[PDB]
Amino acid sequence: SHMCPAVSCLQPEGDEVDWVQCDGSCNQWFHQVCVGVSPEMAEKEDYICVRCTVKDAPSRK
Ligand SMILES: [Zn+2]
Ligand SMILES: [Zn+2]
Repeated sequence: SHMCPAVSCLQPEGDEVDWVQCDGSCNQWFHQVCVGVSPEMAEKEDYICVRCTVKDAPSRK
């Protein structure tokens, strides 16, 4: 169950639903249901998880 590093890990039949790769700074694959990806962001394939946002290192912190 380490192939998807997510606390709120919604597990279907396994290879049932559609996934998404959070590139950002982790590149870990999550099911859309697992991390609740809105179909707009999922269409854009653009889902940056909390770790990637908080370890993005902005121009002001
Ligand atoms: Zn999961
Ligand atoms: Zn990420």
